[PDB]
Amino acid sequence: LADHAARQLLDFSQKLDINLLDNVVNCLYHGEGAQQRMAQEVLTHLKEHPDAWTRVDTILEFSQNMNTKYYGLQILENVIKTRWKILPRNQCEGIKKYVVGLIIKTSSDPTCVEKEKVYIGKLNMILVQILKQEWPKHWPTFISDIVGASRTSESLCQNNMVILKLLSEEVFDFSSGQITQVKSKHLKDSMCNEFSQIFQLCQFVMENSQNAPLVHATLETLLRFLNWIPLGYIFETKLISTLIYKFLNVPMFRNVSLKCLTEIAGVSVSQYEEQFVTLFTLTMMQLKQMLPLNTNIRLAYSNGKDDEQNFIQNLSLFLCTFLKEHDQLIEKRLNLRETLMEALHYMLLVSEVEETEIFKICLEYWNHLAAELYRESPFSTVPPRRQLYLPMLFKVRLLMVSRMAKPEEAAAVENDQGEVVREFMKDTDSINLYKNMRETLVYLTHLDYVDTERIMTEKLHNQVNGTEWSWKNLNTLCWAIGSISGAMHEEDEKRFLVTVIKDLLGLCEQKRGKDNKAIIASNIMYIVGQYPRFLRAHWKFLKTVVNKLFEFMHETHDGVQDMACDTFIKIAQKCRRHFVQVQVGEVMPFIDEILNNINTIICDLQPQQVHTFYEAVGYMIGAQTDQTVQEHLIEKYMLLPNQVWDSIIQQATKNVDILKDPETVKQLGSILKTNVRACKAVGHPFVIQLGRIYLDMLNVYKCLSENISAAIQANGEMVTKQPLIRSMRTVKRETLKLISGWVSRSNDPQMVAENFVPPLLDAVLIDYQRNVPAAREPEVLSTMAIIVNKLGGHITAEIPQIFDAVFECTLNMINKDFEEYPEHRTNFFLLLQAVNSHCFPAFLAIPPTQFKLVLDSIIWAFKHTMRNVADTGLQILFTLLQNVAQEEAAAQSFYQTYFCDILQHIFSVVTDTSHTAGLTMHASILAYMFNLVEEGKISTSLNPGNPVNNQIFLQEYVANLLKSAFPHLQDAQVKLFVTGLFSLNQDIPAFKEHLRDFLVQIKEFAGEDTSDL
Amino acid sequence: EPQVQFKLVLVGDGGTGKTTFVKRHLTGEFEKKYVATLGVEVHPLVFHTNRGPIKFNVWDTAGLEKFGGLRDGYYIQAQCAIIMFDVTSRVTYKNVPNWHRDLVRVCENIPIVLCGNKVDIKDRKVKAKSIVFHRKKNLQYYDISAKSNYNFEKPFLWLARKLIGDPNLEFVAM
Ligand SMILES: Nc1nc2c(ncn2[C@@H]2O[C@H](COP(=O)(O)OP(=O)(O)OP(=O)(O)O)[C@@H](O)[C@H]2O)c(=O)[nH]1
Ligand SMILES: [Mg+2]
Repeated sequence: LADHAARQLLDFSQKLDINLLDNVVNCLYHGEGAQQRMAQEVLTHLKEHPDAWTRVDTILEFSQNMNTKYYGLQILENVIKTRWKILPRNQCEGIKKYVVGLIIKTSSDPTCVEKEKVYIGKLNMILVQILKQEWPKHWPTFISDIVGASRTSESLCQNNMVILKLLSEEVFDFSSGQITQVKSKHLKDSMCNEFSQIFQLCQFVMENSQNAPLVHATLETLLRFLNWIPLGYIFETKLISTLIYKFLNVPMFRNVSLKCLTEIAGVSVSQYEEQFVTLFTLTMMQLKQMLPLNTNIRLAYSNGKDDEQNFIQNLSLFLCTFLKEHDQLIEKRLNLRETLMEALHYMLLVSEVEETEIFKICLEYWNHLAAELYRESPFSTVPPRRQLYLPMLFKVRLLMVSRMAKPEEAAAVENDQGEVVREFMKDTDSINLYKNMRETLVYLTHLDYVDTERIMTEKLHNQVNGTEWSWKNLNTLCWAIGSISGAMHEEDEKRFLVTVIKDLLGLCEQKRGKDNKAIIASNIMYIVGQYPRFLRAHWKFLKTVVNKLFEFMHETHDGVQDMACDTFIKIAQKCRRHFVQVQVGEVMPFIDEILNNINTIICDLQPQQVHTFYEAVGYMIGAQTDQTVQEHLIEKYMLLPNQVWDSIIQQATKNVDILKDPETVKQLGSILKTNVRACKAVGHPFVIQLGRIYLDMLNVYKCLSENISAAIQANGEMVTKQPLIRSMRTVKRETLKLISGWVSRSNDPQMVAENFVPPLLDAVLIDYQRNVPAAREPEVLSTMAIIVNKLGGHITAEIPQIFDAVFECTLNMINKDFEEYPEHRTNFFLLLQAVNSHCFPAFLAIPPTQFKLVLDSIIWAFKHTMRNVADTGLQILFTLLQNVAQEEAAAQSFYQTYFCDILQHIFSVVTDTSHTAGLTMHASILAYMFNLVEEGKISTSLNPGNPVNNQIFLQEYVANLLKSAFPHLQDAQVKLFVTGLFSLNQDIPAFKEHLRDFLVQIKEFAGEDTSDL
Repeated sequence: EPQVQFKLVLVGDGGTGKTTFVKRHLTGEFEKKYVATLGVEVHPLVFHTNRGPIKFNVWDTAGLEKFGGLRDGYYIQAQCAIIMFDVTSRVTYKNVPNWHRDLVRVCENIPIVLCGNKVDIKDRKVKAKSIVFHRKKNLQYYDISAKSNYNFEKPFLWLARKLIGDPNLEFVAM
């Protein structure tokens, strides 16, 4: 229990206290807090000790529990994995005989086979590790032996099946990053070479054994071989027929068999047409037995035990795999039509199961079928393939309409200041599900417009008569009705839309309650939102719609206001040109009417809703071609925010202290949000508005920044969580979003530079510098980043002043550890990357010592374990190397000063197991640098090995570096690896793999030998 | 309403968000820093459900190799598992079969959820149409965000349903 008591296990001069090892191991699985951590610490040190394996016998002989014993095994596995090649041959043979020994015994004990099967598993793994290290050369009779023992004894056979699965796995499935390419190849070839003997044993057991557990293991092992074995074994034996007749229809073998049949089904080859046909035919015949075609599979799944649910999943996998790969095979054969329709039947039934994962699998098939029929022909209301499917295509259309997923996904999210904002998710699983469903329904709609409309007409009628009425149902149908927008001809769709709208309006009438009207109107809004093309042709409808949306912005029933705003932005972008030209029958363009009435339209909206409203109008204003007109639109557009703004500025000149008033500050934040959304929609032209507020906005930013700093000086970051502080950070952040938002969208760089950049220095940059560390706004670094990427040349002259404000004081926050100020690390490197990409001369203008601080910080970035930081750092370094090379003048003194130094730092991160996500970039950087030397660097990398040519000097230096850091590496390993950095400098994938081989070798000890080939 | 407790093992490459996810469930805070978990930290998570309380002992394991500790040894006696990856890093999804391998070789028949974390981020690198590993391994898959609160409770809900044996279990507040 006391640390110094548990450390007793590490003495190695005393005999092992088995009782103590049991307590520690017990503390590991059952202890809490600090005592469990101590166990974890002691047991890790013990497992890693060079001499721990000596006591493994003791552990397995005297340990009372299986936990301890399993731990014993962990120690033995580590020794084989790390130091098998430096153990004396005599200890190896002893370990072999001890492990097969222990395997024979435990898998011969029936209690053991029942209860301690995890332990058995681990022993099997031990053996496999031995095989991975020396199987073919130092154990040539292994396979014959395993086969012979297997035919000698049933208990050996059962376990030996597990060993072979594990071996197959390790060699064919998990070899990358664990074993070198040459050894990996050797292992595969050696397994290919002896497979027939193994296959024969599996065939023998399958054809003759009456041992259920043994048969099951055999099938689990076959399932792993199917991944790699030559096709001959799969398709030119009786394997398929055996699986189907013998196993598929036996409950306890049903899942393994089907999974095997699925792997066979996925093979795509022209050679085995007949056997694919038989696989389908025969499988269908068995499925008709175990799962009659009139089963309710939805209920079966709902009610089924675990392996019934599995079974139905595997069935959708088998049918989906088989038909995606081989449907034409069944299509061409007339006497198989009924079996093909039966397979479609099953897919439809399995399609009813209420589990997303299964539905997705079925959907993958429906999507394939629809795609194929539409590739065959895309015309409506007859070509040959479509002909076969026409009896049931209505059922797929019906399935799509009935189960259509939600098309957009809105969430409530807290930001860094404690506001809950309404966001929409992008590219999620459930959104991708929607898109696949749309595509399926859209393809099937093109094949028959009438059928789709028929189905929709009917679902709608059953809303109206209350038969199928619910919020959920009506939603589904409306989602569906929206999904097929664009699939009909314009004439058909006009007629279609009109019917749909009339019928839903009728149902709005019929249904009473605010709740119901909100649901129905939301659906109507959604649908018309999805049909801009109709809105564009019928101005009178578009005007009614927009006005109706303006009415809805005053209904505070939950959801109505969001829907009106959401629909209004959809329509504003899709139809913007309609708001700015004078429509037929109209006095002014609609935008004028809208702008003159903003004050009444938004009077009841929530602030977030206001922001979305302004964005929508932004797009309309954006679409006005004439510049002088657009300016007057913007002036008027911004009028209400400008009033509150001006008023608050006036009070602020009067007394800086209202800038501490909760309400004033909320309001500034809300006004700035509006400016950001308006700029997002309007783009460059918003310059007129940005300019009006610029200097006042920077001055409030500066006061608030000082207030925040002072508050943190006085009462720390606890004061930071406070509400008022939060809403002041809002203002700073929106100020920065607004500057960066406009700049990004500007297209007059000379202007931005002379006009907007200069005032940032005293208000933002020097303000950041003077801010207390915990008060410095990380978004400052991101805004500069965005600014530098947009201006490039235009801002190169100002880098010196920017970095004097931010480069050093930031570095100092992030250079004590790798963890603190995460957003500062991320944004600071993005700024550096901007300067290095777009203003490279600024780096040349600075003195060597200053440039040294810059490289040091680049190097510091790619040593991060925050992958984003490290990846940007690696890209910066790559971009810098390429830049340096542009001018022969500085290039060669850069090489002379820094080349070798950079190499060492790259090597320290390539050879660390924590940085493997950087491999591609490590490879690119290393390959480029090695290639640079092997083609010519004028100045000697070593100042006085005047003789050694850079290439010879590099080979000796890098080799020496590596021998130094990894002393257990053999000379031939280092040489072969260094040579490869030159050979493979043209092939980054091969260079990449060369590094990965190296990482394998540095984690093990070899002795006076090598994997040659 | 008796107190059932389950050993839940949480595995995945480093930086995926294993620790951030547990901390948000434990305290409601979102940790922005990446502080690698050394070895394993076990954190009790109590959910209240419409059929009484359920406690998961989350064994939050280390994803970097250098900090692995006892690795697969932590998995002994686990009753369920979550495998995490980061949808902004292809390497993490590629290494998911490796986490799955080590896990089932120690606990063969346990409910396992696979989660793709960080779906809040705009530049998604592991596309939803790519994530298929769980199908043949009979796993649940949920797209999740420790930061946006997207599908935040879904992994525990599924495991709880599968462990209690009640498909209709729901989580309740207090
Ligand atoms: N954007 C975003 N970032 C996230 C999310 N979840 C976590 N992160 C961030 O990603 C990092 C994940 O860190 P950890 O949770 O410590 O990493 P881990 O997976 O536990 O890693 P190890 O303990 O090293 O195995 C942290 O910086 C988090 O702030 C998420 O949903 N979205
Ligand atoms: Mg962690």
